[PDB]
Amino acid sequence: SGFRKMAFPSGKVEGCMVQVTCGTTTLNGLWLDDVVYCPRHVICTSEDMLNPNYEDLLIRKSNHNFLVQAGNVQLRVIGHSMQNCVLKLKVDTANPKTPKYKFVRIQPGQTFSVLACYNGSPSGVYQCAMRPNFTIKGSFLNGSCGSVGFNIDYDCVSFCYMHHMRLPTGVHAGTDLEGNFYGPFVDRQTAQAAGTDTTITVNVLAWLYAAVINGDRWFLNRFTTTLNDFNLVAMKYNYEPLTQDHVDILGPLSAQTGIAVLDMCASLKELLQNGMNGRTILGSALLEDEFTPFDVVRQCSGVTF
Amino acid sequence: SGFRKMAFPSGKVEGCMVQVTCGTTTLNGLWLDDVVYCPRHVICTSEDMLNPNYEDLLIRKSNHNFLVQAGNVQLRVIGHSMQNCVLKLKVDTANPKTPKYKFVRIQPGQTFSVLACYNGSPSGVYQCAMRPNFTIKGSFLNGSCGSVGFNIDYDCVSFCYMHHMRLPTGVHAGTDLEGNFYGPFVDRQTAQAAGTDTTITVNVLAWLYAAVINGDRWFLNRFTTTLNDFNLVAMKYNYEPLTQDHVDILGPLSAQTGIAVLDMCASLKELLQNGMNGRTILGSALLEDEFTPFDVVRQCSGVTF
Ligand SMILES: *[C@H](O)[C@H](C[C@@H]1CCNC1=O)NC(=O)[C@H](CC(C)C)NC(=O)OCc1ccccc1
Ligand SMILES: *[C@H](O)[C@H](C[C@@H]1CCNC1=O)NC(=O)[C@H](CC(C)C)NC(=O)OCc1ccccc1
Repeated sequence: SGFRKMAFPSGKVEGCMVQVTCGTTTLNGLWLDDVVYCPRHVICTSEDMLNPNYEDLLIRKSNHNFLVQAGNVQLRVIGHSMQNCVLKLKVDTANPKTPKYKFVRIQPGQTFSVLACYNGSPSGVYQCAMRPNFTIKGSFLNGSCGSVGFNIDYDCVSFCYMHHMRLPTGVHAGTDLEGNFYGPFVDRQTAQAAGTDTTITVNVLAWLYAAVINGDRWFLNRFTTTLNDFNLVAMKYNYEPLTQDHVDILGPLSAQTGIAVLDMCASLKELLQNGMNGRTILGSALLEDEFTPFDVVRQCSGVTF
Repeated sequence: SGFRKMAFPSGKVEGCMVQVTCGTTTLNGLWLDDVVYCPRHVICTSEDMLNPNYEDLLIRKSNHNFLVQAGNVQLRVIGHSMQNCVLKLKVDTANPKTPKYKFVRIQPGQTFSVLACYNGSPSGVYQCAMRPNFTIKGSFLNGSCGSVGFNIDYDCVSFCYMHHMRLPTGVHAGTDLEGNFYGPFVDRQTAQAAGTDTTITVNVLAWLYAAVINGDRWFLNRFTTTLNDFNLVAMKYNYEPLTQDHVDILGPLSAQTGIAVLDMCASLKELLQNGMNGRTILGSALLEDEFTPFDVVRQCSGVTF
């Protein structure tokens, strides 16, 4: 009963968050073993962030110019390197709280939990989808940079995101933990924008399933459709073209509800062409695309860690 | 930038979650010092839960009939008592992870984070409002009972909720940590229902402020109103009557936006009488009442712990 946007528990990552200061610039860092990971723009003055030469800017920096603080304890920096748009600081101490972990580049459409941090302290936790245009719709204020997104598979933390910037639209962009941006973004204060965002069709269908399961069904019709004719309608609404692989992935939900995917696709086409007429689904007056098929299964199968 | 429903970080509470088995019934418990707290219906067979005599049912139970497990470690139960609808098990070990904590009965309209647990393992974290009818709209499956809701004030965990039941509507009911239900609910499988829910007006206004701040303003009109005439309209829409105290509480937001509360009330009346015409606010096609004025300030003032 109930379907909520749910974040993973944040304890494991909470113990990996530190504060990194370089001059006047303070942001957050991720401490795993004897390496702290942070956005490289920590080394920029306010002037620099219009058109920085990070190679040249780091050349003038030494280990002692990096102030890293865990709680009130200061870590000694004993080496530094730049990997893409992230800085790896080698420290004298390995994090005793280092969890089992992995670094994963995540695919668009996929979800993760974000631990929003300021001054190396956890502020709060929310779940996000990597949007098709490689932006995320988060809540990040200044000081949030170096906050990370993650998944937990039983015991293993899979870090997929580190925060670097907001775009004029008020959306957010960042890197994987190897410092490669998701999307065509660069760490400079220039005119930057993301493409057209698409609705993640596979994720909307899954959310429709979650509804049936929770007892919302008004939207169910008496018709079916064909993938191709469904997508003709998808095109016009900026919904992602649905594939056979998608249909396979929804198979578990289809099975547990006894609703064929293409019957649900017919339901969806009606909502796109007819709206929800003031009616709501799982208490949303719009269609939600930020729930993965798996997110739904887990939440409707009570999976823990 | 961005406004998201945000849960507190769950690390501190994660270390207080245990599994409690009594016969065939397993649910979660909260371990603080040498006391584990759990719902008393753990002592019920499936037959018992239609009309249980908890006094009589506990009389037949001994300390050794309670299996409490932290991780894989079993705790020895050395005493038991029933306080309202919660059981306090005294154990041989005090939780070494016991955080600074408090037990608070929360007021309707107020929010908290829930750590959803199964078999004493954290599954995930979400934020909830205590609704005026003293229900919550959560995601709880069987095994979730003994999961708790909490706030964190810097260092102090303020536990306000423990989960016991779902109602036919698919909403949820539970107790404070002294075992007193919120609302007129009882722990039996009987026909039970909550009253009419009201929209938490103060919280909707705050969310409107959060929007302005994030750049959504279409809804702003060229008029004002009076508390009394606003509420005449509130009445009809099952919105909570707004008070002067409410207006005082929104004062900080009013000030930072330069929008008087009563001008915003005029905006609100138009949306109630005219709808949002397919338009959205902070990407919601409806009005959100599950954000406290404070929740907004914190999220728009980047407060941590
Ligand atoms: C790092 O914490 C900060 C977070 C931004 C600040 C406002 N909301 C956020 O998410 N990011 C930056 O300062 C970033 C630094 C560049 C050198 C990558 N600049 C940026 O995000 O530009 C957009 C911006 C808009 C409004 C205020 C500040 C920055
Ligand atoms: C405790 O984990 C369980 C959680 C319920 C089960 C389904 N969704 C939930 O939140 N609560 C109970 O089992 C509770 C026990 C009574 C003796 C208090 N019974 C209950 O919630 O009745 C309603 C119900 C509806 C549908 C399935 C199961 C129970």
